[PDB]
Amino acid sequence: SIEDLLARKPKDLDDSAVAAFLKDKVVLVSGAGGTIGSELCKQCIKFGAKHLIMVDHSEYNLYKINDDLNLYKEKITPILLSILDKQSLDEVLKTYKPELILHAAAYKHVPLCEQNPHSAVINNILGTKILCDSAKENKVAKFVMISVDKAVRPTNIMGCTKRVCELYTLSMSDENFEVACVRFGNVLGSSGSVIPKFKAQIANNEPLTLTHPDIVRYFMLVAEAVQLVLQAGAIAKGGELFVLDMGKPVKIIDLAKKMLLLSNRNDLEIKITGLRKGEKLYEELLIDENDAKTQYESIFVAKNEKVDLDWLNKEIENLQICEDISEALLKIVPEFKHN
Amino acid sequence: SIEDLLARKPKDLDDSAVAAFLKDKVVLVSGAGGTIGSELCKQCIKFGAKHLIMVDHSEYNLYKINDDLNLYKEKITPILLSILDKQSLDEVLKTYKPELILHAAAYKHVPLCEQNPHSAVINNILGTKILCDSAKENKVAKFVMISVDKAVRPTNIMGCTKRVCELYTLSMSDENFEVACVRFGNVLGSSGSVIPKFKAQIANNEPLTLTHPDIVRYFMLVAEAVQLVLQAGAIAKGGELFVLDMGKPVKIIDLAKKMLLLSNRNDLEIKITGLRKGEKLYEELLIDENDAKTQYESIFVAKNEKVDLDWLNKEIENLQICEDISEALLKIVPEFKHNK
Ligand SMILES: NC(=O)c1ccc[n+]([C@@H]2O[C@H](COP(=O)([O-])OP(=O)(O)OC[C@H]3O[C@@H](n4cnc5c(N)ncnc54)[C@H](O)[C@@H]3O)[C@@H](O)[C@H]2O)c1
Ligand SMILES: NC(=O)c1ccc[n+]([C@@H]2O[C@H](COP(=O)([O-])OP(=O)(O)OC[C@H]3O[C@@H](n4cnc5c(N)ncnc54)[C@H](O)[C@@H]3O)[C@@H](O)[C@H]2O)c1
Ligand SMILES: O=c1ccn([C@@H]2O[C@H](COP(=O)(O)OP(=O)(O)O)[C@@H](O)[C@H]2O)c(=O)[nH]1
Ligand SMILES: O=c1ccn([C@@H]2O[C@H](COP(=O)(O)OP(=O)(O)O)[C@@H](O)[C@H]2O)c(=O)[nH]1
Ligand code: NA
Ligand code: NA
Ligand code: NA
Ligand code: NA
Ligand code: NA
Ligand code: NA
Ligand code: NA
Ligand code: NA
Repeated sequence: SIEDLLARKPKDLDDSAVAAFLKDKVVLVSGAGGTIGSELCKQCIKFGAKHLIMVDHSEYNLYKINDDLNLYKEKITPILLSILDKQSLDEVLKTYKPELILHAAAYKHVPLCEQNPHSAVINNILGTKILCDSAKENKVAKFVMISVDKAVRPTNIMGCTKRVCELYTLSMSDENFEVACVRFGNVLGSSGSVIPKFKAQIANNEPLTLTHPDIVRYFMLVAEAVQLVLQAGAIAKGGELFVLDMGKPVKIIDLAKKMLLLSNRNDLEIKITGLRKGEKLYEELLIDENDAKTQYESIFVAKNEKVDLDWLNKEIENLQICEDISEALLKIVPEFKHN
Repeated sequence: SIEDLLARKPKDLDDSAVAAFLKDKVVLVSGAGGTIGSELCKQCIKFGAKHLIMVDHSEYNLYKINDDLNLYKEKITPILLSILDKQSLDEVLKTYKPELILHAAAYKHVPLCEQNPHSAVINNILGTKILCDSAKENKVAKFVMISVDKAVRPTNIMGCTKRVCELYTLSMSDENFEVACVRFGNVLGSSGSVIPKFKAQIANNEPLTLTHPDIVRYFMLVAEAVQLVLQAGAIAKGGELFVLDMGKPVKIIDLAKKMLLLSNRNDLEIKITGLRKGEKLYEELLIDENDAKTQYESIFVAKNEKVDLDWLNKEIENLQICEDISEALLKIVPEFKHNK
């Protein structure tokens, strides 16, 4: 498959380290039924968690991960809930008392977040704030947030919201509440992504729609990225911003041409449709020459400074009442260059 | 195919009636990316709506229906929003001023709603209240809610919530804000349903899991159910509880055996796993002998009495904080017999 070709095959996967980290923990995964969340759930079971609390607001996604894990039904609890509902979330944390939260709930589609910037702010930034605050209040030991390469020097609403989430969570970290954020690039074949789009175009005898002939993305298999996130979480002492080594990036045109070749449909045209609002031709390379190494060659630690939460809480209030979200985000993330 | 075999093929589908109802309207569909919602969206485009506002809190679902309708992108607006967010929802209604709301957003899985009764209450009852209240305040002309056979003499939290939603919306109907609810039974191949589960078990060489050898459901194709919902909305004058003729029910064991035969499997067993909490062996037959006929042989009107909205609103406030949801629902819906 195209997925096989573009896998990272990291040499530094470490099952026993992840097992030592997760063994007999109560773990709560937000966005449990999503592309990333579902793989986190599966690896929590694989690596010995005692009790998995699966939180998702999408009933089909929750249904599906719970069904996928039916052999482990006695050790999993499906919680149908938005992380925006602080009272209910608080009751869940009090009831089950997780020691680890893995936070993979967010809105991610760049065009939809450009079209719905208030909902992006609410779901991503406020959702993160509510979940992180409830975690810290309820004495959750460790909190790992999934982040993304689009958070680095962002040019779109989505990526900027994730950068605010990084600032918030990392600035919450202290001696009793250890926070890590892990940035990585595209996961092969995630929900609503380019590979399934191109497969559907081919199955329907449609030209492939390519945004720009030069566009590239970095890719990893979901199982690779997730296990590396868990390795990073295991070694985290709190306050770390981790970045994953994605390998070489992939030109999307080469992806398109390879899928046409694999399907034997080279009679199909590749049609160029144009770069979309806020879209980058090349996402930022994650690992900086001054980032710190870890014991895993695939995981580095990027610099981050805490911000004053009295400031950031005020600005988060502002984002909820302001007439121009793009301008309000720029006040928090001065490197935001909204395309 | 199995869906072909179980299609209702109603004789009284009326394309020109639906077109007359929908042409040049601004229509908002809640749950627009869902099984029912997505078909509503597709039919709104087919039958001539001017502008479709698609509201869904699930980003993938919204993405998918917006993508499916890409040839019509200039007349559709994807709104990534929970209907529980009243302030944002009011802004949408004030901005776009839909004339018709088709309400297909809910949680429907009986087992998950048994496990998460508070979220079933909030998403179904409070969501419906917020959307219905906003619609009436924003002078939406007509509001059509999707309901279900499980709302009749309910035995599970899900079905009981939908019953409360019927009571609320119908009690809000007046001379200026016309409400209809439409009950129907199972849609063939819906999200997370038995046919996809059986298909996946067969494709992965697993025994089929059957809850009980005698269990039956009523089935219709999604396009048939949705067109009849729209025909019902079209003829509604406000306050109607409509029910669809589903035809004969289907034993799930016969469904299982037919799926095995369609794939020439004689290697797979059917394993009986048991009736789940709140589950009925036979959902209620929707058409009562005293229901009123309409001009469509597939659509009838059931009796329903308005309730006092000041009382029902107090009950809804209580449902949000109470410890005893099953008991609280029974106080609102006296015919609720919770199969615990
Ligand atoms: N897919 C990728 O390629 C990729 C790569 C790197 C990082 N990420 C990041 O990981 C995160 C998730 O991505 P994904 O691909 O799994 O997306 P997804 O949409 O498949 O999964 C997210 C899950 O979170 C749930 N959810 C969203 N908002 C919620 C809320 N308020 N409460 C409860 N549940 C909620 C969704 O229903 C869904 O099941 C995003 O921030 C994304 O940017 C994704
Ligand atoms: N599927 C069937 O067989 C069937 C038959 C008859 C009636 N119904 C009823 O129709 C309704 C929808 O069923 P379905 O099969 O389409 O389910 P579904 O889960 O496929 O679709 C529901 C949609 O509503 C969305 N949604 C849910 N809560 C929301 C909220 N708060 N705000 C915005 N969006 C929200 C979901 O994301 C989803 O896309 C349910 O009440 C169900 O009982 C279903
Ligand atoms: O129909 C499509 C969809 C996506 N893309 C490109 O494929 C890459 C991956 O897009 P996807 O939606 O998978 O993920 P994103 O990088 O936006 O998170 C991006 O460079 C897109 O511009 C494309 O060329 N055609
Ligand atoms: O694995 C399954 C799932 C469902 N069912 C039965 O199939 C019918 C339809 O179930 P579905 O989940 O499709 O819809 P529901 O009727 O619960 O809305 C019901 O009688 C279920 O008990 C079954 O026998 N095995
Ligand atoms: Na090891
Ligand atoms: Na999967
Ligand atoms: Na399975
Ligand atoms: Na369980
Ligand atoms: Na401070
Ligand atoms: Na006609
Ligand atoms: Na579909
Ligand atoms: Na559009």
